[PDB]
Amino acid sequence: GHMDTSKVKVGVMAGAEAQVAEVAAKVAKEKYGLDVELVTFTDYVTPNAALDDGSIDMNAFQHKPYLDRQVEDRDYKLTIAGNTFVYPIAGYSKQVKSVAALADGVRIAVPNDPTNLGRSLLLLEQQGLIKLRPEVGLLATVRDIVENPKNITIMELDAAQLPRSLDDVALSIINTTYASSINLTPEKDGVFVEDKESPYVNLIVARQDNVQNENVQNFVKAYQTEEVYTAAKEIFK
Ligand code: MET
Repeated sequence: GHMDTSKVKVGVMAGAEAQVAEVAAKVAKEKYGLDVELVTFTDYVTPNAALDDGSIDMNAFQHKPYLDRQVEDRDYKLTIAGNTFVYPIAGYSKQVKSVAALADGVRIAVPNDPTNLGRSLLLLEQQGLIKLRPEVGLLATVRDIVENPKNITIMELDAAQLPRSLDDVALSIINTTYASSINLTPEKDGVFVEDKESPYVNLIVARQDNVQNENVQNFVKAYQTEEVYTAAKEIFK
C-alpha cells in the first residue's frame, strides 16, 4: 500500500517448520493482534546471526545444546524465550529396514555441527552400532569411539545435505527439519528413532535485550496453543 503495518520478524526454517510457524502467526494475530512476518532460512548457522545482527526480532529453529555452542563460538548474547517442540531425530535408509544385518564396512551419514554430531553418535550407540567412551558428553566426536564392530565409517555432512546423502550411504541420521522435505517421518520411515525424552526440545530465542517485550512473549504463547499443536501433528504426518 502507501504505508506498511508495524511487524515483527521471526526467523524459521523453510518447509514443514515454516508451515507450523504460519499457524502460530495466525494465532498471534487473532489472540494478540500481533502482526508477524515469517523469514525462512535454509541453513542452521544463519538464524542466530540474523537475530544478533538485528535483522530479525526472534527465531524458532534450535535446541539448547546448539544455541549454547553457537553463543560460545560467536558470542551472540541471546536468551531463550520459550520451548516449542521436540523432534526425535531418526536414522533413515533407502537400503535397509533394520540396523542388525547392516553389512560390515558401511557408510553412515550424520550432521557435522558439534551438538548434532554428538547427538547422532549417542543415537548410534543406542543402536549398538558403536560404543563411546564413558565420560563423553553431548559433544562426542569420532575420537570418542571405543568400539566399532561392523567397521562403520562415519560420514559427517552439513545438515542440509543429509537428505541427498541417502543415495550414497547405507544409512543417514537426518534432522526432521530436512527429512520432512523429502517426505520422510521418524514414525513411518525411521530405521530407529531417538527417545522423546532428551535435551533437544526446540526453542523460540530472542536477543538478550528484547526477550522481555510482549512481542516475543506473545508469539511464544501463540506457538504453544492447541491450534498450532494440532496443525503441527498434521504437518508431520
Ligand atoms: C539447530 S539444532 C536444530 C535441531 C533440529 N530442529 C532438531 O530438532 O533435530
